[PDB]
Amino acid sequence: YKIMAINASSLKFQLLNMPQGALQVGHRVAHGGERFKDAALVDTLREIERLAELAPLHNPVNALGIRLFPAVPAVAVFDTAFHQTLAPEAWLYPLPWRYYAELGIRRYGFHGTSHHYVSSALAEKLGVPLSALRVVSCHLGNGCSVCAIKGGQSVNTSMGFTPQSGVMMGTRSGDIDPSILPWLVEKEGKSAQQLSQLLNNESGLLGVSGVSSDYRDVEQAADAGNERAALALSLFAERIRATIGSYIMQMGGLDALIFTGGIGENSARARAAICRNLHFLGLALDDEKNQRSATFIQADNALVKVAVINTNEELMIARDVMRLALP
Amino acid sequence: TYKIMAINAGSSSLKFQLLNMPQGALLCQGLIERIGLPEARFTLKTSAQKWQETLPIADHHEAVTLLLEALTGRGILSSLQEIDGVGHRVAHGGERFKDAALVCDDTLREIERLAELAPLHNPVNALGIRLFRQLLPAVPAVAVFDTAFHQTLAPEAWLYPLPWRYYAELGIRRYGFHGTSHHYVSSALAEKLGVPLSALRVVSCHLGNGCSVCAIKGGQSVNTSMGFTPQSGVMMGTRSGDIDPSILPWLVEKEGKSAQQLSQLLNNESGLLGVSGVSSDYRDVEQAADAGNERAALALSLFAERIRATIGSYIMQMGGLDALIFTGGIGENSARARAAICRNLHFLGLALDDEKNQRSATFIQADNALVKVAVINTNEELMIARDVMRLALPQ
Ligand SMILES: Nc1ncnc2c1ncn2[C@@H]1O[C@H](COP(=O)(O)OP(=O)(O)NP(=O)(O)O)[C@@H](O)[C@H]1O
Ligand SMILES: Nc1ncnc2c1ncn2[C@@H]1O[C@H](COP(=O)(O)OP(=O)(O)NP(=O)(O)O)[C@@H](O)[C@H]1O
Ligand code: NA
Ligand code: NA
Ligand code: NA
Ligand code: NA
Ligand code: NA
Ligand code: NA
Ligand code: NA
Ligand code: NA
Ligand code: NA
Ligand code: NA
Ligand code: NA
Ligand code: NA
Ligand code: NA
Ligand code: NA
Repeated sequence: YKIMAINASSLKFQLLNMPQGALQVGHRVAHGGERFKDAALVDTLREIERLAELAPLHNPVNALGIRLFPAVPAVAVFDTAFHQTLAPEAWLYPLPWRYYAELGIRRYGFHGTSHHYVSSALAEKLGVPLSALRVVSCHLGNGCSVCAIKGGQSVNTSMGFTPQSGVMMGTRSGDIDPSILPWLVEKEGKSAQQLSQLLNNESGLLGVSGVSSDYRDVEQAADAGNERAALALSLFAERIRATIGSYIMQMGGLDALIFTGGIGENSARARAAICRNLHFLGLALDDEKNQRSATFIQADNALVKVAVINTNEELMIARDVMRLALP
Repeated sequence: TYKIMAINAGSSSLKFQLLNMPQGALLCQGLIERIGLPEARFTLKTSAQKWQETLPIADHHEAVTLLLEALTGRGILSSLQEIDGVGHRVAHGGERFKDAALVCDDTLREIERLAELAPLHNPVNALGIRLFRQLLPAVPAVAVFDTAFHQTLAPEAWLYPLPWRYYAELGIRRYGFHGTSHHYVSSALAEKLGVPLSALRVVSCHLGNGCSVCAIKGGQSVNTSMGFTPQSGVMMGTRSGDIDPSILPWLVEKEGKSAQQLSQLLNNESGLLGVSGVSSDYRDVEQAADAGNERAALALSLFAERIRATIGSYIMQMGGLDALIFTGGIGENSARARAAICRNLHFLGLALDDEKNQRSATFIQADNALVKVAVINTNEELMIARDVMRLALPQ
């Protein structure tokens, strides 16, 4: 009836009146590898901390948070689990096979909790089974990812081996020509970590704009005439548009596009730039609705629903300790 | 009727074609290979005959000399004056060259300046231009750049989301390659269709050992899959294409790969060869798969998905699609790959005609389809000769 959501130099918490969702136990785990295709009742501790081998600075913090927290069932909820329905063609990188079979390098995806939440939130609003829709959902925040949901399963998503890749984000470059990296090492003697910092901490909106990691900040610099900030927002939109384009291709069409996250739920600019000239899909926004961020913002003529859904990952975590620990 | 020669000088290669212009008739073609190395071979073919001689070819200066004396000694040319212009393929023109250039003194220094970015090719490409200008002083020469075609891309398409300094100080951006090929089949499509290219939204798929896809809208490249170097974009023969950049620091921090080994992992050990473990030739991977090799079959399916994904990006960029072009050794011949690539595109009115695709006909789309799907043999030497005759013989 009353469950709590833990997210471990930090310890976010939130207790909810379940199942009404009323309100600042289940445990957010950053990487479940391939072992956890779903949220797991908690031995589970020891294969959580083992996969720390691929989520070093997040996995053991979360699994020690599970230990600190008796007689209360705990469910571990893995940001990666939603994406374990991807086929090999979606998660195998064209590297030498041994890099996957002996080192576990493959696309994994993250934000799986939020994508799962908002996609079925969307289905409930339309009154149809999620499996009846072809959905692209964009979680757009400090981190950003796109996700393609078809027949109720995630079939692709933009973050790869680590949460650094995919679309452009606040400080993460997203995907870039990989051959840039051996060039940077041989021209600026960048160490493995400096490269890693370059990609994770000074790229994206921050590196392009020179102003800020924050969309709202960059958007003010660009309206006051800053050219690098204006370009930044443009490239931001384009990265996400190209990714959406891949996923529509993969699914053979599109029934609904979902925006969420700090930018997705609030930025009328981001959403209008991202949806520009898509009449060939039957997608168009309505200015008035887009502007007040109504739940559905598509034009009445439009064939593709466009939804602005606020993601609530603690409430989604709640609904899983209720399902696997007190059924 | 002019006699134009197209030249492509590799690090140890010297490919060449002699064309009768402006018809396009091929008089002779050939390759000098293993230059400097032992095993140096010279092959020369015309319509009728073929000549091949293993013999010591020291430097490129000696490859060019055997080429010129063979043209007269095989009765191909009556004299070397008969040659009206030489066009040279050049790997990387950076931002300086938006088009093919008549070879100046300035053109050649500007080309060696860009060696910074195409180190294994640009220096030797310029070597070819110099040797020919010495050995054929009277003949005009034109540089044709693999990037030039993509110089019509906008910032939001060639800027990588790195710190600005990385572009404004080290020139790191998407350049794109295969310009000459995409240019050529773009424009061939518009001829064979009787429409002007300004009127079409085209996606062009050069699928060979290297593979790239290119979005042409209103007559211009507006995006292309290869970025900073020809390693990136879709999956290829032994090139990985685009992967997660964070894999690279991981592998350096974990396996200790130098900058050079990362380049070889990405360029020579990945792709079709990396995934199938079989080979880098699409045909040999395909034989392996139909024999039951699951990795080979996986490799052919990943290859198709990576190309579908890029097409998807560019179709969205242009607001639709009017024609899809398949070229290169795989695009031109593999009805299977074209089929796997075009499946379930009813959302764009795109559908293939099986009988036409099996024959590799010129248009393979289905009868009720809204999108034209063309199978066009790329012909970069022809594209080069046309640029030589545009800029070196304006009459
Ligand atoms: N009203 C707004 N208008 C525009 N952008 C906004 C607005 N509010 C927040 N943002 C942006 O969205 C970000 C907040 O995203 P948020 O979803 O809270 O991130 P997060 O979930 O805490 N971290 P992550 O899970 O990695 O995305 C801010 O840093 C701003 O860039
Ligand atoms: N009949 C065929 N069916 C399928 N694949 C084929 C066929 N013939 C050739 N290929 C493939 O075509 C590939 C390369 O063709 P080609 O385009 O000539 O290479 P290339 O021009 O030397 N390098 P590049 O132009 O950069 O792609 C080979 O690696 C084969 O896998
Ligand atoms: Na679905
Ligand atoms: Na992403
Ligand atoms: Na990106
Ligand atoms: Na499809
Ligand atoms: Na050359
Ligand atoms: Na450009
Ligand atoms: Na270019
Ligand atoms: Na390219
Ligand atoms: Na070009
Ligand atoms: Na162009
Ligand atoms: Na490519
Ligand atoms: Na790739
Ligand atoms: Na568009
Ligand atoms: Na379809």
